[PDB]
Amino acid sequence: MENFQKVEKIGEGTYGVVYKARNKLTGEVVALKKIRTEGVPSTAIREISLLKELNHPNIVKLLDVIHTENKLYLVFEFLHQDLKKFMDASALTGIPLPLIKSYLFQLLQGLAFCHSHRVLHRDLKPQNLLINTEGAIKLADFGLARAFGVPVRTYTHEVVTLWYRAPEILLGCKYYSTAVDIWSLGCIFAEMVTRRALFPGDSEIDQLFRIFRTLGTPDEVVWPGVTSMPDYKPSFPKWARQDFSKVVPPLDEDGRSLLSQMLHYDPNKRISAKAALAHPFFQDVTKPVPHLRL
Repeated sequence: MENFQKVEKIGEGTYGVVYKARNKLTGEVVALKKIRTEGVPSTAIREISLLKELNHPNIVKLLDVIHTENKLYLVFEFLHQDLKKFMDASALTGIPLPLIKSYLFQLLQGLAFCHSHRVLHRDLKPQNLLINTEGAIKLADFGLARAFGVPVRTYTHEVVTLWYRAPEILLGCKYYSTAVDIWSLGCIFAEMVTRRALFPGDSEIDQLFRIFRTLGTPDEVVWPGVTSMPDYKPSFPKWARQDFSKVVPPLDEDGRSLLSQMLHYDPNKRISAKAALAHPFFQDVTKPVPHLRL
């Protein structure tokens, strides 16, 4: 828009392009998402307007909502780096456990807050986890999937990330819960520890099978009702579960137990963000500052 001067493109997703920009008035630097026939549905406007009211230190604040020329622009507070880039930069030495623990603890506080308001992210990935020089980490794009809806692709010709998708979504459940975000965060937690994606599928079935090969093929014993799910197939191969000690070495037992509860198949057995915050793993949590090269 006229009140904003674009500085550089910092993102490309399903909702559209993201640019770092400067507010001609306030002089502030912000992240600007122009959002991707009709002209923006009323339901989307009210939903986003409500999300704008959510304030939490671990959630990227939605500063302004601009509906102009039948177009939609979202103005978010700006952070200089995302977790994806930070991990790539730390791929050689790895992120120190205390920092991993701090980030996980903060992310859970963010989810706990959002979940308490019945708001979910649904498409969590390292790319939408933003960090700053002070040691904070924030979740970006919470509530947008529901506000707008899940499209088929993007305009930059890209697709969402199946790597962090919960099994109930993959199996066709259409009324999934906040538990899907916990699953995604568990996948991200494992990635920070090992420096490699946990379940990097190349298709929906490969995603599901990679999960099955590691956690074992689910059945009625561990997940009641699983065989009645929309996309469940009796013909799925039956794989045995692996020990977490081989999945996320050298994470200690506290971390492994917490990870195990975040990766439970049954959404109703999967730990909530609120309960996770009380896990023994966080007994000695602190807030270290990262070595951030901007």
